[PDB]
Amino acid sequence: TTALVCDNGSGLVKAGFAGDDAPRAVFPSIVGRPRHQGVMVGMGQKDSYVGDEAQSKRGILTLKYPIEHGIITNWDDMEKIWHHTFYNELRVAPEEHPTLLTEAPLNPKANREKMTQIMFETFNVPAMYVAIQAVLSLYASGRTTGIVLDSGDGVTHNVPIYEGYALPHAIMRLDLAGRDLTDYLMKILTERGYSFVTTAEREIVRDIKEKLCYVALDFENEMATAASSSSLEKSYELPDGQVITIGNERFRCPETLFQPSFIGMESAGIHETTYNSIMKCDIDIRKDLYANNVMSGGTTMYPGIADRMQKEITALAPSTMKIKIIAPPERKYSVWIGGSILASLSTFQQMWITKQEYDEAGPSIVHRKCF
Amino acid sequence: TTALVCDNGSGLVKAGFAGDDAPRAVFPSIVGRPRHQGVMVGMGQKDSYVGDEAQSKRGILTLKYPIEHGIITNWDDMEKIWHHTFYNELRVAPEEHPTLLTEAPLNPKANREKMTQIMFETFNVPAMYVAIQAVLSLYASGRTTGIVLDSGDGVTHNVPIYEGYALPHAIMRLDLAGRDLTDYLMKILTERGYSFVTTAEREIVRDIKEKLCYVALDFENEMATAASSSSLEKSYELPDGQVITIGNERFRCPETLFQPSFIGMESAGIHETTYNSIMKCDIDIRKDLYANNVMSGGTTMYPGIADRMQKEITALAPSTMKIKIIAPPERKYSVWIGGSILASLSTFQQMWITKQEYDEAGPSIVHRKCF
Amino acid sequence: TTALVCDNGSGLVKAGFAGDDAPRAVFPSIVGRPRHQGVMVGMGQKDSYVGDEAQSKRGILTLKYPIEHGIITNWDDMEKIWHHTFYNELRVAPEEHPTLLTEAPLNPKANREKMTQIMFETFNVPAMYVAIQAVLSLYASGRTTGIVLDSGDGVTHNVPIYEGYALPHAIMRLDLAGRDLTDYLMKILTERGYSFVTTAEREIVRDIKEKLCYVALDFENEMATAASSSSLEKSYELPDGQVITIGNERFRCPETLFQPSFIGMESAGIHETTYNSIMKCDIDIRKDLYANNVMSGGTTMYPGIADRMQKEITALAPSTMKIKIIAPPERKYSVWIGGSILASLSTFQQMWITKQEYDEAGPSIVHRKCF
Amino acid sequence: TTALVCDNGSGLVKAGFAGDDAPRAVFPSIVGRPRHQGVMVGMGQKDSYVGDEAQSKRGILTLKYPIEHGIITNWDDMEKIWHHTFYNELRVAPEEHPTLLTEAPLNPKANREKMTQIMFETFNVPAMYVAIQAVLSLYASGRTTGIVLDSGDGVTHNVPIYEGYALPHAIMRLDLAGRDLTDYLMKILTERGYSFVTTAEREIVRDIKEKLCYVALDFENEMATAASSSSLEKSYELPDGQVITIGNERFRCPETLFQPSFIGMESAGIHETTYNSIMKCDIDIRKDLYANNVMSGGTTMYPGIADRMQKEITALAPSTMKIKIIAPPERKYSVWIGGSILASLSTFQQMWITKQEYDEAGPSIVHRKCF
Amino acid sequence: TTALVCDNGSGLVKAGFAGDDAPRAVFPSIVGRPRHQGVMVGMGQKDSYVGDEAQSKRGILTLKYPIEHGIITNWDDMEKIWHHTFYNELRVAPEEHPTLLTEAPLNPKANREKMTQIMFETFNVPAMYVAIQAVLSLYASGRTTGIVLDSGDGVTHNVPIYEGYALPHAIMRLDLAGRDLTDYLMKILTERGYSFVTTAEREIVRDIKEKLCYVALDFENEMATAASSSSLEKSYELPDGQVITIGNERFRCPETLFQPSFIGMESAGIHETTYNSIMKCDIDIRKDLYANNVMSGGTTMYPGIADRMQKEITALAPSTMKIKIIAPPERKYSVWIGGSILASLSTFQQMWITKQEYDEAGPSIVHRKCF
Amino acid sequence: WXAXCPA
Amino acid sequence: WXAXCPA
Amino acid sequence: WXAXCPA
Amino acid sequence: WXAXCPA
Amino acid sequence: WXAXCPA
Ligand SMILES: Nc1ncnc2c1ncn2[C@@H]1O[C@H](COP(=O)(O)OP(=O)(O)O)[C@@H](O)[C@H]1O
Ligand SMILES: Nc1ncnc2c1ncn2[C@@H]1O[C@H](COP(=O)(O)OP(=O)(O)O)[C@@H](O)[C@H]1O
Ligand SMILES: Nc1ncnc2c1ncn2[C@@H]1O[C@H](COP(=O)(O)OP(=O)(O)O)[C@@H](O)[C@H]1O
Ligand SMILES: Nc1ncnc2c1ncn2[C@@H]1O[C@H](COP(=O)(O)OP(=O)(O)O)[C@@H](O)[C@H]1O
Ligand SMILES: Nc1ncnc2c1ncn2[C@@H]1O[C@H](COP(=O)(O)OP(=O)(O)O)[C@@H](O)[C@H]1O
Ligand SMILES: [Mg+2]
Ligand SMILES: [Mg+2]
Ligand SMILES: [Mg+2]
Ligand SMILES: [Mg+2]
Ligand SMILES: [Mg+2]
Repeated sequence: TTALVCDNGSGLVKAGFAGDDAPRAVFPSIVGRPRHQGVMVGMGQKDSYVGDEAQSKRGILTLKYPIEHGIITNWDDMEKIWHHTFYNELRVAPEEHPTLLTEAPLNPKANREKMTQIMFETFNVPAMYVAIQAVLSLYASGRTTGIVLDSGDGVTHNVPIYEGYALPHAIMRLDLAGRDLTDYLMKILTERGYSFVTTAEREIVRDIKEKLCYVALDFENEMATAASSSSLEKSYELPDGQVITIGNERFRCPETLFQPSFIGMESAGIHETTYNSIMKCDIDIRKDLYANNVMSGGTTMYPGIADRMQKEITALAPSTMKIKIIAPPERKYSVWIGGSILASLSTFQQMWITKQEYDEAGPSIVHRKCF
Repeated sequence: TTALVCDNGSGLVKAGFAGDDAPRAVFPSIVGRPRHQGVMVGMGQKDSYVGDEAQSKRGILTLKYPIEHGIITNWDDMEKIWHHTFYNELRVAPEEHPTLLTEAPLNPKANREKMTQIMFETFNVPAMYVAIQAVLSLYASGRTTGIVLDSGDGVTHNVPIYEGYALPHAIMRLDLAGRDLTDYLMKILTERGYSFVTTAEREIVRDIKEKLCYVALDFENEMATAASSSSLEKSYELPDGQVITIGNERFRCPETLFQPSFIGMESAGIHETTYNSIMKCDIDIRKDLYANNVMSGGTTMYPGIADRMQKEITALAPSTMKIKIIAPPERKYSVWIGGSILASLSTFQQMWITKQEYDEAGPSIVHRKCF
Repeated sequence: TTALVCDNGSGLVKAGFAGDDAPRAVFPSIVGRPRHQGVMVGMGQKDSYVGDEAQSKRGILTLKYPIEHGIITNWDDMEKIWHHTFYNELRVAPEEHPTLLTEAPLNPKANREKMTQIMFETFNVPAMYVAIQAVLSLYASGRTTGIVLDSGDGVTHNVPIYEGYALPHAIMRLDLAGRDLTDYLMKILTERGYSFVTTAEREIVRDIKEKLCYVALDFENEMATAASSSSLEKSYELPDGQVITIGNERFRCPETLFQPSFIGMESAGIHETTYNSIMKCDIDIRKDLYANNVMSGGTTMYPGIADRMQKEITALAPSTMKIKIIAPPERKYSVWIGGSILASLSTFQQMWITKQEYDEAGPSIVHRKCF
Repeated sequence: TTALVCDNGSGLVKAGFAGDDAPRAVFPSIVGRPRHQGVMVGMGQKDSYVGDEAQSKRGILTLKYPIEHGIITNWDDMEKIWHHTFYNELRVAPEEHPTLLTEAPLNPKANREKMTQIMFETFNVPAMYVAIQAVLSLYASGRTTGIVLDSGDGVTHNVPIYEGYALPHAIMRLDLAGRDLTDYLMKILTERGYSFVTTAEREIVRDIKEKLCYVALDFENEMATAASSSSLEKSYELPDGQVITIGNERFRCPETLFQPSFIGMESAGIHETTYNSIMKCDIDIRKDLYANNVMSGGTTMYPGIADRMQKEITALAPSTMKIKIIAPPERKYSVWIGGSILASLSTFQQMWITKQEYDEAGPSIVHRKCF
Repeated sequence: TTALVCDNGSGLVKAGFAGDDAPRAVFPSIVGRPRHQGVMVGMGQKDSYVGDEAQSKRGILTLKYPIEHGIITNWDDMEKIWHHTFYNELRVAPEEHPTLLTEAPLNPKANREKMTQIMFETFNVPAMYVAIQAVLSLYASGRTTGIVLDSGDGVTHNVPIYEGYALPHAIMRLDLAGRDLTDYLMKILTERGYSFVTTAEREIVRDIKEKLCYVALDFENEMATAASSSSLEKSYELPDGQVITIGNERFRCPETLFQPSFIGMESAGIHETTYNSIMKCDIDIRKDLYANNVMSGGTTMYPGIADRMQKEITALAPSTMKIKIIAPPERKYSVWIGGSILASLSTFQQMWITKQEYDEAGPSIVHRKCF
Repeated sequence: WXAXCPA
Repeated sequence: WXAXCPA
Repeated sequence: WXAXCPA
Repeated sequence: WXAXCPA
Repeated sequence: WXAXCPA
């Protein structure tokens, strides 16, 4: 009846119905189980918690993320989350509506295949379709030409599109993402005597990151400033009422995106992979890509990250070239919005993979790209 | 038929039937034997007395407590007390009803095992179950989250529970309890020329304690007040008509709970073990525990002990944290009441350990915790 | 067949059969022998007289008391008295009945041992038992709790009993008794020109004492009254028709019990030994003892002695304590009556010491106290 | 000038000067007053006698002990004794020398306070200090670690000290002492027809006790031996030339220390309180205490008491533990000697309580313990 | 002159001079203060004890550990220990020699900074350097490639090194260590009626652990064995001569390292963190790390822990991979030895941080890593 | 004593 | 008595 | 208890 | 520590 | 992942 969109990205689940201007259900992709003691199976206890439930009671739960780097590692829990969505968050019967899923580019084929198996077995989804997150982001911007940097929690990727023609040869991917930034921050907080080691504590660190970190325009000078007595330090109140002070970690953390070597990776910085991706593309495209850098995803939510990238690319690119970073107020939901749009299109309709076809043709069908 | 509850704590026996809003039989856990002379075995004499009998005739009896620090030391006498209960106080046939017992946490395994042996041998209890006193107290409050400070005569213990999930790693225990407070008081009364040394005399001291002692809000200033001529002194009439005057002992006694060093112990004060227990727990729990401190047990009956603890924890805890001490009018019977409730629950029913199982599986079964 | 009781106290012999409500034979414990001249052994004369015989003819006899302070000093004469009882006063065969004897507490072991030897040798008593006089007195009152002041001619003693349990650590004894009061009176009568020095004359003094002496409530004021011209003086007619006048000796005599210093003794007064005995006992008994002071024995027969003691103890005891002096019309025979009761009890029966046992076990058996 | 030591214990006064190897004046703590008649106040008579004076003329005196169970009950007489010491026995001016007093632990505060008031009022003692008897005893032994059993006439006490650090939480006290043993003996001598009831007679009993009593190694077997005809009986000549024979009382008396139940007390035997005191102490001390049991005081002068205690503790203690009873030839004067030593120490000097301080700070100062 | 090494780890201090093949001074990092009573400040007492002094007299002391989890919490006491070392244990002047300190990885920066401040202020250390414990351990083995598991009392850590190049991105740390194992053991001994609660008692438990615990190869089967009657139980004699029996606690304790959930921690077992650390490292290193697992630290001293780990890793790692656990006889001193070696190296010399530099550059210098 | 025992 | 007092 | 404390 | 764990 | 990285 009404196609629905499920941006079940690696870390945060954003679901809703096509046509709506915002997701209806947004909650963490977390499954939590009782840590300290087994469950009183003959009494009023609960084996596991999902999303906000788990987050709320995380003090006694071990939290897991079914999805890692855009790859589903725990199918049992993944299934459970989808269940939770349909019956607790949206509270609709999944067999009544088409399902548009999202996926990071360059995954094991089995990832996609297994998802569709579930959707046509555990659930009885009429028809479904799996789309690339960056592509959808571009639809949300409404631009036909550009290059998209979608960087979520589990994965970062980069997809150039020119005049409505995807360029499936310069798609790049890093497993460097928000999850690693969280972990890194968590680690360096040790320097100030702040120890966070449990999974629940990790969750706290995530919150801190989201509220205090920002991207330094000039990292080295920012460090010098932080070294001197300054106003860069901020306070933060922990759940138990304690107050902590964050100093130069407020930018030493997000900086990692521009210098992956901080965590032992050979990857070029995101400003370099953007540039390089453009260099891999035909010289007659390059100019248009430079003026249309579209950022999306939660890790682009840091204050000043656009300005930093503006600067970084400017340096790498020709002096006569106009560099323009596009970074809409709603980057966080760009992909979901794109899905809403796409699902509502009249031409899109012909791409739905029906259960009928799945049963007839078989699993291989999920990799078709006729459009 | 009707499960019964026996809170045979170390010092006072509180028994009754589940469903009743109060214990039916409450009497001291005391066995007394003729002191001055052996028993005229061929004449109308009585070898031993139990509970109120012994207490009433204590002038010629040596009184003993079968239970010390929550551990049964004299099984012969323990057995005798249970006998007394069933046949003199409740006057029911024990083989007709399930028996819910209580126990302080962290006892020698043999304590529990031997009790159950007796219950399935000397008595023929259909089925039984041993529960932790603090846990039951929480049920009486009806709260699902909190930390319980149960402090009786022989033992003090502290058990945190979060949202119906026990946290069996931060259970703490002190052998510092009402028995020691009694002894201490008895000792310091020497300063005023009041000598109490016999067991019967000890019993008198206990009464005094219960009627005149209170918890000073500010011990040091309270001492200064007591040092000056004041109204703090109270009179008390001894059984033989003599009148004694109690001064600063009225608070130097219960103070020991906050300063165990008075009796040579390294233990932290009860306000510190409460705090520390909370610190041992996950940061996302802490807040809820702070707002739900549940006190129970006879040693929490002192006037103003809640206020004192309120103050003490407030100092230790963060300034933005709300500290709330819960201390219901019925703290004295909290555990028993909790037992009444639990025993009447429909899910609880499945946990009864039957004689059949005991005989088949053997003694090890008493440590199961399936729930 | 029918146990008999022989309260052969120091001074007066009271014998009878158990079950009777009063002694059958009461006569003085006196053996008299011709004073002025030896006996005409070949003619109708009599070597010695016993009891009433001796008393009747005392004018020509030297009278002796076999028993002094509860200790038999002259066994030959003691034996003779027992003979007199059985064959002249009761006129029964001693080998036909059990014999319950009485004895003051704290005697030389040999006293008891020798008596039993005689009873199982000179006589052939089937079985016998020696009991403490004060204890028996308590049985006569029928009370289970109290303290007994038994004060006879040769000895005064004090035994506390609580709820049927004797307290054999606070038994007190004075050799101050009726015999000394008699002697003292006899002495002070000298002041009025009344000389009594012979043994027969002593006997007369005894009678006077018993008829004219009373216990002053307030001795000092009583003296003042006596000093003034008053009605306190009484007349008394001596055996030979002479009339004597007794003044303040009517209370200066019995006063000695409250002030033993009159005759050179360090002993506390009887009101003080009563009090002190109670103080030696456990504080939880004291109250009950205060309300149950049982007096017995001939020296408690003085008019107003109960009132005097009431006053004296009241002063010593706490103001909130109720002091109650019990002093039945039959104090004189209390011990004997108690014996009657005890001997008739079905449980008592098992304590009889048989001749068989005496012969087998030997003399040491007389100190057993199995009951 | 030269500090003096006054071990005015309950029963015997031992005084002398610090530095001397023995007391200079030793005499009974007795005040005696004319018994039989008031004093001829206008003629050469004497109202009261003290110490040896009283003892020498005790036949006509009522003797009193100002001190009972280590508590001064008669201050007038106490004062008189101190007077007697300073002016008749030592014959020195008290205002010229510091005074070291001794005191049993756990007394009414007023006891100490009143003594010091007198010392700074009736007398003009420059400075003084009150020390615990057991502690001083340990100094006399010269050992730094041990547990001291000081048992005098009025009181018995037990104080553990470890490596120069007192352990003021395991100090125990019994009012069971030599005075009670004397009284008990006096009582049981009744069995052999030996009556001692006056105060002067009590004094005689004391002497007997000291010369004939000994501690049986195995009481029960010793009784069996005594029951058989044996050499245990000893003769003793009384002051008036009479000779008495003492049998099993020679050990039934001192036995009471190991079995307090003989006189109606609930107290554990001295071997049990020693053991228990050790059990109350930290496990890492226990071993050292076991090898250093120091006995002192006149009631430890009985022949074989050390051997008996050796045996008794051995049974109670672990089989691998070495039990060692220390019992020097001079136990009787151990406390006094300790005082001599302490008073002569250069560091001790700073603890003297001066009259100046008393007057300024007030009475409360006597409980200071800065050292 | 001769550089010295101070492995002041959290719990045990191991100091000596470089070039020696073993530490010169090894003693506990403990400061003890009089528990039961304040110090006699004017007499020969001692305010605090350090190391073996404290341990020896622990029965009367409250013992504290300045260092917790590798973080110095009590600087006053820490300072005192260093003092004790230099002047009582090594007895050398610290200003004469370079000081090589050790430190667990990932500490608050202030920990290190404060230590160096002290070393250049309280002491006048010419020059000093702080090195990571695991790194030094590797030098002791003399291997250039491997992964080190250093697990002491307060902290456990894991550092991979490849061909002389440290890999500072896979350094892992747990606060799970010997201290927790001690505490856990202490707790579970409760099951057999063995109560250890004081700090001194804790110390005893530590000893027990070190002598009786071993690592089960197959924990579950080991439990089954222990459940059956068996030879696993061992005896142990406590300081006071008592003997205790240890059963399955002999392996339920050290097992915690492989199952941290026993004490409520989310941490993976040490065999899993080892494995995971290797997985975090580059695939071309992995093989070499597998064949070079170096264990060090006192908690690796348990019998069979190497075999257990061998088994555990074998299961996790590929079947064609050779797993080799290196566990030299001297694991206990591995770090210290490594320090000896490093300090003696000619190239190392250039890394000493001089006081001059500290004063000039300032505190930040302590985090340099030029090498 | 005042309460308990005499002294 | 034998010692003390007569009896 | 058996070791430590009495009970 | 300051936050998390004690130290 | 199966080879390289975890997932
Ligand atoms: N305001 C913010 N600042 C920084 N990071 C953010 C912010 N909001 C969300 N994030 C991060 O974005 C990630 C989740 O956003 P999202 O892009 O929806 O993830 P995904 O698409 O992988 O589900 C997390 O890493 C989260 O911490
Ligand atoms: N009003 C009171 N004030 C102080 N203490 C009390 C009061 N009532 C009871 N107690 C003390 O409580 C203890 C017994 O209460 P309870 O908690 O039932 O003991 P238990 O649970 O160990 O049987 C005794 O130590 C007693 O003195
Ligand atoms: N009515 C009386 N008033 C005073 N004393 C009496 C009276 N009757 C008897 N007595 C005294 O009581 C004593 C004998 O009484 P009793 O108690 O039977 O003596 P015991 O029990 O020693 O044989 C004598 O001292 C006698 O004088
Ligand atoms: N040789 C002895 N045998 C038994 N008891 C003795 C001996 N010498 C003295 N005593 C007893 O010791 C007590 C007095 O000794 P002491 O210890 O000095 O008393 P205190 O210290 O109370 O003054 C008295 O009870 C006395 O009988
Ligand atoms: N033989 C042993 N068995 C088990 N544990 C041991 C042994 N020897 C020492 N330990 C433990 O090792 C720790 C101290 O060793 P160490 O590694 O030197 O500590 P640190 O390096 O933290 O100073 C303590 O936890 C101690 O109990
Ligand atoms: Mg995304
Ligand atoms: Mg309770
Ligand atoms: Mg009578
Ligand atoms: Mg003494
Ligand atoms: Mg180490």
